[PDB]
Amino acid sequence: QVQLQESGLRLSCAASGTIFRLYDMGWYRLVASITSGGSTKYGFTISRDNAKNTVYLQTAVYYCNAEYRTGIWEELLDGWGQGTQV
Amino acid sequence: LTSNAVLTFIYFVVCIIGLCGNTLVIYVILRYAKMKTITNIYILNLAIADELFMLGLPFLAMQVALVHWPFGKAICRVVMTVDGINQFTSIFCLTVMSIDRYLAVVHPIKSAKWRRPRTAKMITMAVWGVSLLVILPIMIYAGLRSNGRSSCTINWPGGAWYTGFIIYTFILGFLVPLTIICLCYLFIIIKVKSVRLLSGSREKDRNLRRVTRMVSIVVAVFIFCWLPFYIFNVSSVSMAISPTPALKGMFDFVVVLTYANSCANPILYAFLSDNFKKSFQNVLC
Repeated sequence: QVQLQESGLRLSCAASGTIFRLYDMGWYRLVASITSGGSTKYGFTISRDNAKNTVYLQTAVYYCNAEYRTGIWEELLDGWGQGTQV
Repeated sequence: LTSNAVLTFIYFVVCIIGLCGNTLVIYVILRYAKMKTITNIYILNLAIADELFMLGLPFLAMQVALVHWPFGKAICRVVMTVDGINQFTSIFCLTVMSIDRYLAVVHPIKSAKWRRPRTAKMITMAVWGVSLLVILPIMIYAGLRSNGRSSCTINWPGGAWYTGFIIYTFILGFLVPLTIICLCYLFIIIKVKSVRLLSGSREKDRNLRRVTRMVSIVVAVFIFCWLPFYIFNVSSVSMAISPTPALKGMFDFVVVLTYANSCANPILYAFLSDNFKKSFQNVLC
């Protein structure tokens, strides 16, 4: 249901579709993760802009991962993304 | 005459549908062991009330078919008692279900003691006892009024008693339960909207989110079916309205609208649930 697009050092992941809310997001090789309330946890620097649902991070493949609900009475789901080359 | 014939056909259709649905629900809850939970007790008691009303309705269908009431006074007493049970116990059961959902969703840690199969039966008995205490007056004053015709009605010792009865029912039947229900759900919504996981696992979260939505939809259907009746009663009491031929069709319409609700509830449990649908299929097929 959700769609995740990655760009490109500077890495950026953006989400679009039919979504209700967005919970913690992350970058996997777990390399980065940011809870919906800024509570980052590494193991670079990671930032998140919740106005546009975007996550930035500043060799191998790197994937993006998000968690979401499509409604208020629905189940928690998580969406993966494509790959990128460093 | 056409009006009497169509209102009799509608009464009999409603009676058959409701009897089948509620008998199936009661049987399924009592027979199987997977279907014994805390909410199904309240669902069972609601079904029992609707079954009693469905056993009573054919006499009212008869009375509206032929304008006479030929069955006596001992039957009149029982049909008035059942109509009161239908008006009051159903809302009391919905109120207890809503309070239970509030306790289950918002306070899972502290309220673990008040949710045990031994404590629900006491609350159901208290519901029935309070409902009977509220019904007592119409049980006392029910009787037969002679128009050649006779009718099953309530002969108030008077008028002022009618205007008192309208307010007594509007206050104990619509306002006080709806305020409590509205507060429970206003608090439930904020909690769901803010939390990420309700109970620590995705399965428990998913089940909670299904049951709460089912209960909310049942309550909304009840409100939808019972609002015009009270609007009409309070409007007729407040302002002086001289009876016209148009004042009978509206009353008959709103009354049969109220009666339809009992039939509606056993249909929702099939779409909005999965255990009930599985059990209905396993039994019928």
